[PDB]
Amino acid sequence: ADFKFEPMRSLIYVDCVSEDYRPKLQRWIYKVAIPDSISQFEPYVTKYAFYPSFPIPPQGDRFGYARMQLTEHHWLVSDLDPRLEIKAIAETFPMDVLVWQGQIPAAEGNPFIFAFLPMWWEKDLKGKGRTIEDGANYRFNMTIGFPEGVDKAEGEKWLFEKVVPILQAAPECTRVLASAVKKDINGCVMDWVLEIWFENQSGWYKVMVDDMKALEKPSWAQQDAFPFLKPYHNVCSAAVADYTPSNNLANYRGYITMR
Amino acid sequence: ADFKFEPMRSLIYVDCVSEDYRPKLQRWIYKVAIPDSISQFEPYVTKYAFYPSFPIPPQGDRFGYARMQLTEHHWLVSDLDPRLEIKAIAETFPMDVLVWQGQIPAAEGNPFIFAFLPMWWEKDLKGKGRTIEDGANYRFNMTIGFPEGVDKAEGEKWLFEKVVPILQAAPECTRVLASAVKKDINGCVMDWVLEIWFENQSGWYKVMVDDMKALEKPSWAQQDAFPFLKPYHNVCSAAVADYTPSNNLANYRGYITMR
Amino acid sequence: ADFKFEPMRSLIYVDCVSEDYRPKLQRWIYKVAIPDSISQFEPYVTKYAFYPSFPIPPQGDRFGYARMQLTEHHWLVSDLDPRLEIKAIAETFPMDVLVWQGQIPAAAEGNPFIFAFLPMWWEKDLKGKGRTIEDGANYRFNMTIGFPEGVDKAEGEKWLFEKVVPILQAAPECTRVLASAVKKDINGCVMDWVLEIWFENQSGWYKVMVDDMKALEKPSWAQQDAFPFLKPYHNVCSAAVADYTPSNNLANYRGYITMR
Amino acid sequence: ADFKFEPMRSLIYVDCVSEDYRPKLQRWIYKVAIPDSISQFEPYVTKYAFYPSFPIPPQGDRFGYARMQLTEHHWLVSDLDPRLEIKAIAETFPMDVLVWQGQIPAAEGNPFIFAFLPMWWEKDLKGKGRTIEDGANYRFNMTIGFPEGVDKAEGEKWLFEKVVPILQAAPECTRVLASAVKKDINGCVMDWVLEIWFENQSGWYKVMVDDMKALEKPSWAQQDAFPFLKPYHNVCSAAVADYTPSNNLANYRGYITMR
Amino acid sequence: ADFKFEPMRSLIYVDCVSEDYRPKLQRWIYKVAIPDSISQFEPYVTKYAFYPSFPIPPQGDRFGYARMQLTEHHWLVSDLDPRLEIKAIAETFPMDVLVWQGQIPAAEGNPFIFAFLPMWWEKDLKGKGRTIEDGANYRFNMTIGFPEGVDKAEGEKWLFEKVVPILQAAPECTRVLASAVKKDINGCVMDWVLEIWFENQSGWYKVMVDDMKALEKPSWAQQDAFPFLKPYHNVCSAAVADYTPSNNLANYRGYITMR
Amino acid sequence: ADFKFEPMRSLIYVDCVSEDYRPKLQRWIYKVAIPDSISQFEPYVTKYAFYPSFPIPPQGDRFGYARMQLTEHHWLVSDLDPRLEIKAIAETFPMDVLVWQGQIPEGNPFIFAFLPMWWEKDLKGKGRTIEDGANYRFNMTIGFPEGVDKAEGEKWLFEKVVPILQAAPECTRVLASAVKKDINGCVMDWVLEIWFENQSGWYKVMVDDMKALEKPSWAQQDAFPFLKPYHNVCSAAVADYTPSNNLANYRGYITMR
Ligand SMILES: O=C1c2c(O)cc(O)cc2O[C@H](c2ccc(O)c(O)c2)[C@H]1O
Ligand SMILES: O=C1c2c(O)cc(O)cc2O[C@H](c2ccc(O)c(O)c2)[C@H]1O
Ligand SMILES: O=C1c2c(O)cc(O)cc2O[C@H](c2ccc(O)c(O)c2)[C@H]1O
Ligand SMILES: O=C1c2c(O)cc(O)cc2O[C@H](c2ccc(O)c(O)c2)[C@H]1O
Ligand SMILES: O=C1c2c(O)cc(O)cc2O[C@H](c2ccc(O)c(O)c2)[C@H]1O
Ligand SMILES: O=C1c2c(O)cc(O)cc2O[C@H](c2ccc(O)c(O)c2)[C@H]1O
Ligand SMILES: O=C1c2c(O)cc(O)cc2O[C@H](c2ccc(O)c(O)c2)[C@H]1O
Ligand SMILES: O=C1c2c(O)cc(O)cc2O[C@H](c2ccc(O)c(O)c2)[C@H]1O
Ligand SMILES: O=C1c2c(O)cc(O)cc2O[C@H](c2ccc(O)c(O)c2)[C@H]1O
Ligand SMILES: O=C1c2c(O)cc(O)cc2O[C@H](c2ccc(O)c(O)c2)[C@H]1O
Ligand SMILES: O=C1c2c(O)cc(O)cc2O[C@H](c2ccc(O)c(O)c2)[C@H]1O
Ligand SMILES: O=C1c2c(O)cc(O)cc2O[C@H](c2ccc(O)c(O)c2)[C@H]1O
Ligand SMILES: [Cl-]
Ligand SMILES: [Cl-]
Ligand SMILES: [Cl-]
Ligand SMILES: [Cl-]
Ligand SMILES: [Cl-]
Ligand SMILES: [Cl-]
Ligand SMILES: [Cl-]
Ligand SMILES: [Cl-]
Ligand SMILES: [Cl-]
Ligand SMILES: [Cl-]
Ligand SMILES: [Cl-]
Ligand SMILES: [Cl-]
Ligand SMILES: [Cl-]
Ligand SMILES: [Cl-]
Ligand SMILES: [Cl-]
Ligand SMILES: [Cl-]
Ligand SMILES: [Cl-]
Ligand SMILES: [Cl-]
Ligand SMILES: [K+]
Repeated sequence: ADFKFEPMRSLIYVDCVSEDYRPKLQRWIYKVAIPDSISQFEPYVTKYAFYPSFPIPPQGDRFGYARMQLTEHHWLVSDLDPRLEIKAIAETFPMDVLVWQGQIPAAEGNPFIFAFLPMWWEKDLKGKGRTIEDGANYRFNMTIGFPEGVDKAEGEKWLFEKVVPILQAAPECTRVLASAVKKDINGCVMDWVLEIWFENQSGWYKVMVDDMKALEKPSWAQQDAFPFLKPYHNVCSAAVADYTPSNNLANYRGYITMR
Repeated sequence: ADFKFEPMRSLIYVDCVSEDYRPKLQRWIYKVAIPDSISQFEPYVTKYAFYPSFPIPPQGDRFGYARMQLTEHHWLVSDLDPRLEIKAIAETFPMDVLVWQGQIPAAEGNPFIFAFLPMWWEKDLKGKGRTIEDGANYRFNMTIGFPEGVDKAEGEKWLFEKVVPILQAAPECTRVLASAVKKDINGCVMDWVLEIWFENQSGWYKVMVDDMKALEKPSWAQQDAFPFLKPYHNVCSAAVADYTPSNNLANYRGYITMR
Repeated sequence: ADFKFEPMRSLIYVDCVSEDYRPKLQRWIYKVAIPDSISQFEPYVTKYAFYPSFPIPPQGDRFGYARMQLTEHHWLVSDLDPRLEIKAIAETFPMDVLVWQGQIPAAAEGNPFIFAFLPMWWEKDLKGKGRTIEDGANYRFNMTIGFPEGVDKAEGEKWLFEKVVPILQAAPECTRVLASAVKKDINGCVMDWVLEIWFENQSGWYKVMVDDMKALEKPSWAQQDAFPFLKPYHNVCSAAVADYTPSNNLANYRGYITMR
Repeated sequence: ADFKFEPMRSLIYVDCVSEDYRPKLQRWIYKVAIPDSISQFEPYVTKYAFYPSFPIPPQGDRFGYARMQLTEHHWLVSDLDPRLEIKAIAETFPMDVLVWQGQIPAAEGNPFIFAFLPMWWEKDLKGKGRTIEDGANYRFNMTIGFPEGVDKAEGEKWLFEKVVPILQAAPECTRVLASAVKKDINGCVMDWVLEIWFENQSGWYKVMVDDMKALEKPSWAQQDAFPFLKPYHNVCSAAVADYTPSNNLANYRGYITMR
Repeated sequence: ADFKFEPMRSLIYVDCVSEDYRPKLQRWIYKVAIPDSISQFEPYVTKYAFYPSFPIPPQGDRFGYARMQLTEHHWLVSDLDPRLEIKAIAETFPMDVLVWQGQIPAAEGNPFIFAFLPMWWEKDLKGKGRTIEDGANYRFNMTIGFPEGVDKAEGEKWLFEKVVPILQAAPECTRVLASAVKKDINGCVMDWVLEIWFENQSGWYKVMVDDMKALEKPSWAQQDAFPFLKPYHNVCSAAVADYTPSNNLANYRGYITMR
Repeated sequence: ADFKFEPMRSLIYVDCVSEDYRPKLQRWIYKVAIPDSISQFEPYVTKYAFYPSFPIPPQGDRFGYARMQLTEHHWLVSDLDPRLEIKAIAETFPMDVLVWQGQIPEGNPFIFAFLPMWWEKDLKGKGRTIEDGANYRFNMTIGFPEGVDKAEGEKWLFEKVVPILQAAPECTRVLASAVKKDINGCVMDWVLEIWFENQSGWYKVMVDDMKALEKPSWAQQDAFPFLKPYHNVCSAAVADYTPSNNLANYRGYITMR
């Protein structure tokens, strides 16, 4: 019988690998994914939302920048409980979506990154007490997973002892938050999620490219420059606004077409 | 102090024993039951909905067909916890409602069937992977309880080894789902709930009447024909659509009268 | 340029000619019709609603009883203005729907699409003025009628109000009587009158609309032996509905969410 | 046939003549009036709202201060068109409500003031360009009607040439707005509606009592002090906030009771 | 990792120490507090609501009468879990609010009373089975905490064996409910919350002042008359209606200004 | 007294002249503009919506491509009636917004076009439903330069430009309405919506197929659309659906966690 109370926030990194796909992918998301999703998890998900990503910044490609959006669930139970595999109605999820997101080509293909977190950030490392009145945030959400055969403790150490200090040093960076990915849920390859706030694109660039040149290149690096990880495979990211109109449990009133 | 996290889906089988009662019963449900209900359980029920039943099919009477609707709650806690018996405001629930539903007459009445289930089906026995795009479903929801002094294991065996195979054999039947009733909650007499999908009434009839003639009549049978159980006492049912507008936690905006 | 302020209530009489069609028709209505409709007229329709019909009563067939629902719009402008024919996105409205509703017979003769325009308020209040909702639940029998070809409209009117209505007023089982004249100038609808006639329940309806109405003289233009003396689904349609619907679509619709 | 496009804002001044009545009156308003109202005018009213009145200030009684609320409609057509007298369902409006509001006593009662206006203010006389960011407003809405046999032109002149200048002189007064009442609609006795903003009660008092002592007492005065008009008969008023949660066409989800 | 399922109803007693503050405080609550709050706890709070308090009755000051409102949350988890201290965006909560509520004097200064309860009343002591149809309720919600060095068991005994019987004796009192405050959550000084229903203000007065004169004055009393406790410090209260339009999770559509 | 029933659809072409401005402009729109707007016109506007623009396509700059969104109102009355100038509460609309949109730095006009609520001309793709697939909806407005006969401009548009659209299978729809110049003296004359399947289709037709066009004598640039970007032409490409249907959807400026 028993089901465990397991309150979590999940993030899905939705890419769009080509502008010609964007209409079609966006359609599927707002016309199909939403109702199909709510139809299943309404009773045990307290918040379902999409945060469309800002235009990819210079060198965003190197950070596995998701060119469509972040998809964000708040669960009361583990969606990976085997018992939850059974659904009266199943979702309509064509191959094409995987093409559009870049999981498949038509190029090598790219994993589907679905990270589970506690509902609250584990580490507040810069900008505690910042209110919304303090101004609009360029919120750079980035997840990372250390390559195979790299001790996780060492990766952690690198992240917090070498990377974060650079963020703290930069006045252009207004906030730093981190949570450890719950690997015990769906075997997601990622280890950490961070959100790193700037004022704008230029701030992001200055810090995440230029300030990060100062970093020692680690021996396990999969690219020459920070983040030293394979785009879309061991790192994904998006820059998003403070607010989304796509708070789907409250806001969705059907797929009403423009006139 | 402590309250157990106990996520469940419940079903109430609401009959209407006479067309002359229908206006009055429907009024009570939508004018009174909804606000009275929400007023009590809003904070610990994630979904409250009514699925009005399709017109009773031929020989539906023999299946304890609920001629008004299904009432459907999703609980986060056991509503039968004794501590939940205390309410500031109590509901308005007159005798007349029980007359209308057939719990009372005006020479014997019919029990109130209130079945608690896990939030997800335990057994998927036909039609896995069916999406909503596959077409409109005549969803025949049926619950059953084996008569007194009938070994539950034998009843189970009969159901899955004799009844279900007939459902699987019939191309007219698109889906079969089952959960065991949680008897430990409110001593509901029912043992199983199934949902059995057809394309329409004629499909339902063909299978649930005609194909079921082939069944051996068991020694505990309370009627000659399948389902071999006492209508409204050891079997209730309803046929409903895939969709209801009465998703009460989202949709209810008062008892607005037509003009 | 100019567009006329033309506030109206319309009614569409949606039949379902067979129980095997009901799932499919209902699907189309709630999954497709709603979004397609709102997508077009949201800015100039103040209220869009469906009132599902109660189970067809005995001899309801003779009154063109719509076995699915009433569809109800409140317009700010005439939807039949020619300029409103142009739509960026068009609706998905397959033949099959017409089969299901009974406009087409599929593969004798089908049944017209009855789409009646009215003023937003009833023109005639003939019984039960001042009745509140506290007075109890209503079996609301909405019925529209059109007098056959070559029947003087004035005479039809006279018959309706001087012969039919008095029977309704005589019956204690009948709690309310309302009528409006159909706006024929809008979409050439064949109907002339819409009435709503309230009872307590089905039995009341039957007693009055069948039994009390036997007393009526059969008029010379009658298209059937018994009241309403008009061709089912062609010169008369009807539905019995509740006081309340959850399908108030402009407020309530949150997508086609499926049961679990 | 034809119906005139007649876009108007109306105000009803709802008093509560005794604290013992307040529960009962408030109940009727939110439990009964709202649904009954929407049930009638949903299709031709674009906004229906209640603005509960702040606690009656010192000497508010002399201004016909409505101790319950303002009721506010936005019409597309004249509700006094005779054709609109016909309604399928009628409202439940007991005598008691009139007692509670003070239309009836137990030694003389008070008229029901229902004033129709254009949807936009006709005169902006102080504080043009004030935004909501400029701070919270004590919004003193007051309507007045000159006694019988008082030339309307003279009344107008008095109002704008003697009264208003005092408002403009007072720094405590942040805003002044006025519209002429549409007398042609429902024969309302009132001639003008003004809204006069302060920072708070004390500001209101300073200006509307103390500064107004300087006013010449006119020969038609029905009381010694400004506003020189018979409370609740030739003057009503309320002080309200910038925002109400009772925006009934959007917000109402039934009469849900506290737990 | 693990987070405890901890379903609770909390109450905050919001005072307004001066009518000149009321506009400003009300503004902050509805313009700022709501969005700031929802922005944080939407996923783990099932109901967030304000119940504005009726006008302070005679001698209400002696009961720590909250002159603005009750603030009411329903939690799924303890908000005092240390891990919940971390928020991406923090709330805007100026000093001024504390002045307005009376926590600071800008007069002696008064604690912020934030009481956690089970979601259901622990004791039903009068009026069980009362429905909303039985009439409108003057709901007097009162919380109390016994002064320092007063045995809690004795306080309890006094409350239930001496105070409550007076409530039961009075036909003017329609309902009595009580829950023990969860002291283990946020060290709230209060021990009990009761709701005590009347028909109106006069009923309240008759019982809570006049009938309560009959009470023996205990040796620990901090004032001469019942409730024998220090206003706003060891007792707070409010009288509220059965219904509020400020059911914020459902109803809030922005801070829309009147016209 | 009397107010004229004047049902109209308006479009505002909201640019964002720099990515560094985008956070700030977007904030103002969703945090401030919405409530300020609804607070004023709720009773006489039936639909208020934002359609965020797709990423600017190649050579979009030449079409006055609005890099933030389209803003879309449906009015029951003329918002330019002088009597509607009076508001209890006024909007917060700082200079900075005009900088961000590009009205202020040469500087670019504020394009606010009023239309009938229904398209006047349906020139390709009549009867297309939403089931026919997702649309790249290229909304473009144009105004002929000063001293250019309007009749000739019209003729050019419908007899030379549109036929190229009709010829292209990549173009699924063509719609046009004449701008109501009598309302707010908007400089634009026409609004068209022109549908494609995607960006590449748009480009193929609106750049490559349009090379075939004779360059008119009044042209303000060498290539189609032959009009001054952001001044005599603005445009946006948008989706069939927006979540920002503000009268229904807005529940406050709730921040991500
Ligand atoms: O929005 C969603 C979404 C999406 O936007 C893009 C995508 O590529 C996959 C998706 O899948 C999400 C999902 C997660 C967990 C579930 O259990 C589920 O049924 C659906 C869905 O909600
Ligand atoms: O959780 C999952 C999921 C889901 O629950 C719901 C849903 O609507 C889509 C989904 O899509 C995920 C997926 C698809 C393709 C892949 O290649 C892959 O690795 C993962 C799957 O894992
Ligand atoms: O709280 C309750 C309730 C309610 O809140 C609202 C309402 O509209 C009906 C109700 O009735 C429920 C009920 C449960 C079991 C029974 O056997 C029964 O007869 C009634 C009761 O639990
Ligand atoms: O809709 C409802 C309902 C109904 O439709 C019909 C009916 O006969 C009883 C009902 O009672 C339901 C209920 C069950 C358990 C509870 O604990 C409760 O509070 C309410 C109520 O929700
Ligand atoms: O716009 C329309 C429309 C729509 O948008 C959506 C929808 O689901 C059905 C519809 O049906 C209407 C209709 C079609 C054909 C007729 O012959 C007729 O009288 C009415 C049509 O006008
Ligand atoms: O619900 C609706 C409906 C329906 O249920 C059944 C049906 O057979 C036709 C319908 O058509 C309605 C409609 C009428 C006029 C229009 O101009 C329009 O756009 C749509 C639609 O709204
Ligand atoms: O339709 C109306 C109405 C209503 O629909 C609902 C309701 O709750 C109250 C109402 O009261 C209004 C009214 C106006 C003037 C009066 O003098 C009076 O007694 C009542 C009336 O216009
Ligand atoms: O809120 C309302 C209201 C009220 O609060 C108090 C009151 O004393 C009368 C009222 O009557 C309003 C109303 C006015 C004109 C109408 O035509 C109508 O139908 C209703 C109603 O809406
Ligand atoms: O409405 C609210 C509120 C209020 O009205 C008045 C007040 O003086 C403080 C407040 O604070 C409440 C709150 C409690 C716990 C939290 O964790 C939180 O984030 C917010 C807030 O919801
Ligand atoms: O969690 C809390 C909280 C919060 O999260 C958000 C918010 O907007 C207000 C809040 O108010 C509470 C508070 C404020 C000041 C105090 O002096 C005090 O004792 C308590 C605090 O408990
Ligand atoms: O009321 C108005 C308004 C508003 O309420 C809210 C808002 O966010 C912007 C606004 O802007 C409108 C406007 C401003 C400047 C212009 O140059 C122009 O053409 C239009 C103004 O009319
Ligand atoms: O959202 C809107 C909007 C906008 O998004 C961007 C912008 O640059 C100006 C704007 O102004 C719109 C508006 C136009 C005319 C009015 O009279 C009014 O009150 C408001 C407003 O609604
Ligand atoms: Cl700001
Ligand atoms: Cl590299
Ligand atoms: Cl009873
Ligand atoms: Cl389909
Ligand atoms: Cl038995
Ligand atoms: Cl057994
Ligand atoms: Cl039998
Ligand atoms: Cl009743
Ligand atoms: Cl016959
Ligand atoms: Cl709405
Ligand atoms: Cl402020
Ligand atoms: Cl007089
Ligand atoms: Cl006097
Ligand atoms: Cl501060
Ligand atoms: Cl009552
Ligand atoms: Cl103490
Ligand atoms: Cl004392
Ligand atoms: Cl909601
Ligand atoms: K480096």
